[PDB]
Order: sequence, then C-alpha cells, then structure tokens
Amino acid sequence: KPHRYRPGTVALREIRRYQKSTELLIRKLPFQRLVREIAQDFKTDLRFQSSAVMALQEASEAYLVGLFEDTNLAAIHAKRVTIMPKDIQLARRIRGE
Amino acid sequence: KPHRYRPGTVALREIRRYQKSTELLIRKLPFQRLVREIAQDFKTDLRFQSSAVMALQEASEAYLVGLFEDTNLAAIHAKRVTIMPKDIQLARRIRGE
Amino acid sequence: ARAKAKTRSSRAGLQFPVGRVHRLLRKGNYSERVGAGAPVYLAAVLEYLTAEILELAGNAARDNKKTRIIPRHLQLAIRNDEELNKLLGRVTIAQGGVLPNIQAVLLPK
Amino acid sequence: ARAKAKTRSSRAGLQFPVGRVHRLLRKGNYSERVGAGAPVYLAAVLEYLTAEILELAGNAARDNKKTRIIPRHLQLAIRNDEELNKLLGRVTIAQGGVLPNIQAVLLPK
Amino acid sequence: KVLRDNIQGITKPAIRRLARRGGVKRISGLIYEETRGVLKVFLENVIRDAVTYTEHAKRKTVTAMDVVYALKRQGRTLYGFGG
Amino acid sequence: KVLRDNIQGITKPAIRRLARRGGVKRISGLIYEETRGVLKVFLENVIRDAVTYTEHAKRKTVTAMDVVYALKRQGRTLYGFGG
Amino acid sequence: KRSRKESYSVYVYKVLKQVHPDTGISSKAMGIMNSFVNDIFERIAGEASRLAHYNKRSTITSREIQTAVRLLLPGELAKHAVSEGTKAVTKYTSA
Amino acid sequence: KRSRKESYSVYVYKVLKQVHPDTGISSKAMGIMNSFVNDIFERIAGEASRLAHYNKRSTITSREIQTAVRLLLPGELAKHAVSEGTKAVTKYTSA
Amino acid sequence: KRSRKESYSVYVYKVLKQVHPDTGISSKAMGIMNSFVNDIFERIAGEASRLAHYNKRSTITSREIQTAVRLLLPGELAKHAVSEGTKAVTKYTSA
Repeated sequence: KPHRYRPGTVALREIRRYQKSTELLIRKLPFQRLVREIAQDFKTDLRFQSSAVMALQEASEAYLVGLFEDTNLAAIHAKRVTIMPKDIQLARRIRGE
Repeated sequence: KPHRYRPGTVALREIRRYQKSTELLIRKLPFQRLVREIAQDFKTDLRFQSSAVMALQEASEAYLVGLFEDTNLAAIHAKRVTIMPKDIQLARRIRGE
Repeated sequence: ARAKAKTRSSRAGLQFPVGRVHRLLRKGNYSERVGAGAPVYLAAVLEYLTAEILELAGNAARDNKKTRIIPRHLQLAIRNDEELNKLLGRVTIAQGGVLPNIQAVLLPK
Repeated sequence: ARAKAKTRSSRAGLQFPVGRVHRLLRKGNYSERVGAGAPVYLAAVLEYLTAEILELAGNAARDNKKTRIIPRHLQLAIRNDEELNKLLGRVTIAQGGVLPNIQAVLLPK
Repeated sequence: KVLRDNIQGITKPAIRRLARRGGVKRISGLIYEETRGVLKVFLENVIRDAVTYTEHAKRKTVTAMDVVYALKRQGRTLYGFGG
Repeated sequence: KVLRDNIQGITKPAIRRLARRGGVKRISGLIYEETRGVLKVFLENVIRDAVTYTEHAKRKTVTAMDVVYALKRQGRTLYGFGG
Repeated sequence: KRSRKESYSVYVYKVLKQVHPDTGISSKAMGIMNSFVNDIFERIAGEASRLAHYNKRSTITSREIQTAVRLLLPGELAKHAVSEGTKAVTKYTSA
Repeated sequence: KRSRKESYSVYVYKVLKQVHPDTGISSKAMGIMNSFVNDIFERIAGEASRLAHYNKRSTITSREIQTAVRLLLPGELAKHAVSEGTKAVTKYTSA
Repeated sequence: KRSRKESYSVYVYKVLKQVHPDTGISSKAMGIMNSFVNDIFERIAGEASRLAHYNKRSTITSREIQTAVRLLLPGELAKHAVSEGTKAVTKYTSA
C-alpha cells in the first residue's frame, strides 16, 4: 500500500515552507499579462517597467495575505476550520470596504 | 395578570428609539470626572474647555458604536445574537487595534 | 482713473472667495509658486461638493418636514450614498447618530 | 584667510548629514524658515532609529548564520518588535514574508 | 482633588444604550468591563496627543481644537468644532 | 494586441499558496473567484491611481515610484522601490 | 470689539440660497460644513504639494489639482467637479 | 553620463559598522532602508509642518520636532529619541 | 456671390465640446438639433406671448419665460432648467 499522509499534515508542511519562504507565490508572466489587460481599460498603449510590476505584485501579495489571516481569525472565531466566502466579505467589511 | 413583553421586544423598541435619536448616551459629569482623572495622570492641574470635553465625548461614542456595528456583523457571522468578549477582541484585531 | 474693483469670484461666476483661498494656499505652505487658475478650480470643486451635499441635506430636511437643517439631516445625507461614504469613510459627525439599520436575523418571525 | 571647513554632522557627532537633511527641509515646503537645531535633532532621531533597527537586523541575521542582512531578516525585525510594529503596522516590505505564526487550533490533537 | 475610580461612571445601562445604538440585540454581562477597558485605551491614546499639543502650545488649558487634531491624527476626524 | 480574459490567469494553486502563507489550512472551492474579484478591485484602484499619476507625468510608460506613491496614498505603503 | 475670525459660513448661505431659497440653518451644522470645506481643502492642497514635488514643479496650477481630484474624490463627483472646474477656469480665462 | 542620484548608503553603512563591525547588507535591504528613512523623514517633517501651522509659527524648531516625535513614535522609542536628540542639540550648541 | 442662412451649428458644436471634448457629430444630426432648438424656441416664445397677452402685459419679461418653462417642461427638467436660468440671470444682473 503506497504511502499517503492524512490531510492537513501536508497542508501544515507547506504552511511552514511558504511562511518560511520569501519568494513570490504567483506566476510572473500572467501577472504582467493581467496588469496590461486591466490598465488597457483606463488608457491605451501603456508600457510597464518590470520593477513597477514587481512592486505591484508584492503589494497585491501582502494585501491578500493580510486578508487571508483576517479570514483565518474570522473562521477560528466561528469555531470552524474551513474558510467560506462570507469570511472574506466579513473581513473586508470590518476593514472598511 | 400584569402585561409583560417577551424578551427582545423592548430591546428592539430600544433599538429603534435610540437609533432614531441623536441625543447623548453618556452621563456627561461622570465622564468628565474620568477625563480629568486620566488627564491628571499625565499632566497635573489640567483645565478643560467644555467643548474639548464634548468633542472627546462625541468621538468616544463614535468609536464605540463603530465597534458594536462590527461586533454585530461578526456575531451574526458567528450564528449567535449575544455578543461575547472574544468578538470585541476579534473586531479590534481585524481593525489592527 | 482706476477701473472699478470687480472680484475674481464673480469673474469665475462663483460664490466661494477666490482671493481668500488663494491667500490661504499661499501661506498654507504648499509651494512657493502658484498658478492663477488653481484657486478658481479649487473654489469650483468645493462649491460643487457643498451644492450636492446641501441638495441631499435639503431633501432630508423636507422629508422629515423640517425647514431648518440639523446635523441628523447631514448624517442621513452622507450615509445614504455609497460614493460619499467612500469619500467619508473615517469621518465623524457630531450629534449625527447612525442610519436606522437592523440586521435581518435580529427581526422576529 | 578662511577657517577650515568643518562638517556639522561632526559637530553633532552624528553619521547622518545635517546639511543634506537641512536642505531637504528647506525644499520640503514644510515651513518658510527652519531653526538651526531642528535638522540636527531630526538627524539624531533618525540615527537612533536606524541604529536600533540595524542592531535588530544584525542579531536576526546572526540567528540565521548570515553575515549580510536580508529583507526576510528585516520583516522578522519589524514584526517581532511590538513597538516598531505599532510604528509600522501599515507598511509592506518587499520579499519579506511574514512571521511563522500558526493558530493553536490548527495544530493536531 | 485626586480621583481614583471613574471608569464605573460609564454605567452598565449607559453601555446598554450604546449597544442599542449599535444594533446589539443581546448583551453579555462580561461585555461592560471590556468596553470600559477599550474605551479607556482609546481615550488615553487620544488624550496623550491632546496634552502633547497643549504643552507644545505653552498653554495649561486643554482646547477643543487640539482634541480635533488628536482625533484626526488617528484618522477619526470629527466635524463641527473646528474654528 | 488586445487581452481579454487574464482574470483567471491568477490560478487556483497560486491562491492555495497565498492561503498557506495566510495561515489557512483548509480552503473551500468556492473561495477563488471572490478572491479574484477582491484582487481585481484592489488592482483596479491602485492602477487607476497609477495611470492618473503617470498621465500627470505626461509619460506613456508607468514607473515604479508612481506606483509606490499610489500605494501610500491608498494607505498600503511599499518599501524597497526607490522611496 | 474682538479681532476677526475668518470663516466660511456666508458663502454656504449663498450657495444654499441658490439651491434651496427656503431652508434654514442650524449653527452646529454650519460648523460641520466649515469642517468639511477645511478638511477637503487640506486634502487637496496636500495632494497638490505632493504632486508638485513629484514632478519637481515649483508652481501649483489647475492641472495637477485636477489630477489630485481624480485621485481623492471618486467617480461621478470627480468627473462632474472636473466639468464645473474646467467651465470656471475657461470663464476666468475669458476674464 | 547620467545625473547623480541622492542616497543614504554611506551613512547607513557607517551606522551599521558602528553597531556591528562584522555585518554586511544586501542591496534590496538598502532599498528598504532608503524607503524607510525617507518615509519617517516625510512623516515627522509633515507632522511638524502642521504643528507650525497650528500655533501659527512660521519658524520650525527642534521643540516642534520633539513634539512630533513624542506624538508619533509609540513607547520609549520617543523618549530615547528625545534623549539622543537632546544630547546632539547640546553638543552641537557647545560646538 | 451668396446670401447667408443662419444656423446653430457653431454653438451646439461648442457646447458639445465642453460636455464631451472627444466626441464628433454628423451634419444631419446637427440639422436635427437646429430643428430642435428652433422648435423649442418657438414654443417658449409663443407661450410667452400668450402669457403676456393674458395679463395685458406688452413687455415680455423673464418671469413669464420662467412660467412657460414650468408650463411645458415636466418636473425635473423644469426645476433644473429654472435653476440654471435663475443663476444665469443673476450673473447677468451682476454684469
């Protein structure tokens, strides 16, 4: 019988890895593609310095991380361990959005 | 048999009454005693304009009702109607307090 | 033989004082140089903002059968538009109260 | 004919440039006139701030057995100090990550 | 002259009124002292700012405009008492 | 030239990785599209500010210091990009 | 007599009198209006100074405060306020 | 040929060698430090500017800067900064 | 050698530019606008003539023009149009 961990043990393992880690978690080239796509809506023919795109990527990553830990606080507050979208709307609406 | 409202009925009538109203909720003189008590702990013999007290008051009920609106939202997020100290702690932590 | 002293607020056709706001930017320490059209633009945008919020305050007062504005009208005016809420998310109004708002689960069956 | 030029940072015994920060205040449009001791005081305040945060960063790097400071070490320095975190709750550090932080209920048993 | 206990001056019925303004349906008994602590934290956080402005102004009396500054520094700007 | 549907370019496992860094151990499958929407709104706000800054710069190319101006004016200040 | 305290009340009376000739004013609400206009004035002036710094421009003109209004004030009021301000500055351009 | 760009690399480097003779830096960490020092300088200077506004003083002094530091910096960071700045002001006055 | 026929193309083109700098116009749509402005102008002018006739006034004044604006234009269009015309005649009075 091939080896298989129980669920969550693996999850805590990459929790430890990725919370230890420092690098960006999302793929780069779709992030330039997306920022070009959405900046296309406001003004035409925009050119992007790679440093600006990286700074946007880090800001987005930190904003999402803060949102996710707030939803963690909300989820453990509701005596559950699995997050649901109303945690996200709650966290944003308490935050002021 | 004397009339007696079911629990929550007078509470909701209080909700409507105090939410339509704008007049003050904190007795101003014990509050002013608390203000002078905290003030003399930092600098002695401080004197207060009445408007300074008033503003300190308006701001405090503003901050508190912000917390209880957040508390109500997080409490109905928690499938309860009674607020508990962990909820106010949660609201302060989500606000970054 | 000087021409008659006519005013820049009237020159822009506007009610807010162009000269006072210009002076207030000059000694408000935002730059050593300032253009002439900037206080005109600034007076215009504040007049538009006061005009729309005073429209909302007037309708709120008339709906409550009051011919004099109260800060409760101001609070009801600002909070009933979401875009002004994004303008005024962190702003406290004295004696304003809050919107009449009950969570639906709090209501009885 | 002329005295030897002596730097004002050496007069204050500080590493941060008194003259540069003084010039930055003069072109920073904060006041029409600046007192002489205010940039000295500000440079001392900043020098203490950078000194303590660099001490924390060096201690954190020595914990990681690295002789050169890393943005990860900087994030560890900011978030493991409560008082600097209260100073800098709203800041984002590039490539910094977050603290190792697992909620107790998330652990097994 | 000196004061030692005025946190209880924010009475439990007053906190109940505050909760009714916030839309709170049911209030636990443990809420009140916590609200006293949180209110104490906020008022001390703003009044240290206020006393800082008053000592910098070389005044001995606290003015309202300094309190307005003290609230707007934490981004909790209160309208109507400026000027 | 025209790009149409890069919103799903933020893949599901990337969101799982971000939740891992967020400290989430268990993530619902109904999470990802709202997180895409929230990221979407946030990026709209910041790049709208960014293109406003850049259009004031009379430049056709967005630059990094303009982006970090947009973030600090939005209250999410960035370090490490020429600030 | 006491030294002058300059304020923004009477202009609010004039603009309301244009938009609503009939209504009255309470004084603490009038103070709330003064706080509103002073607050928005400080926000726009700070953004104007910041943008004049970033483009290294010595001069506060209408064009960068237009940029600042597009930054701070959102959406519908932003574009309409831009409209009235451009109308006003063109009228002042015609003296 | 390019135009010279201002930095705080040498001062932070001297401070690091003062507190830690044996430690190095990464360039990304130095970028964070430049953003840090510029940010704190902007915060304190703008806060002092509005203090100069509020007392109607057109002159900014180290008293104002001290007020801003006590106002903004939480805890004993403020009083340590006041002590260091006070020592610096005194030994600058003597020199 | 020719004789002019007057039109409203220049004014509608200008006000189109203040309301929308970036939009064009077709000439037949401008003919539609010419018919629109002439038709509304003749309606208001004829109704103004009848109002002047009813109260035996030989002078046409802005008051009955304002009356005719309430008379023809329904509700919202009427109240806002009265507002702009009122503020406009205030500037003309001050001129």
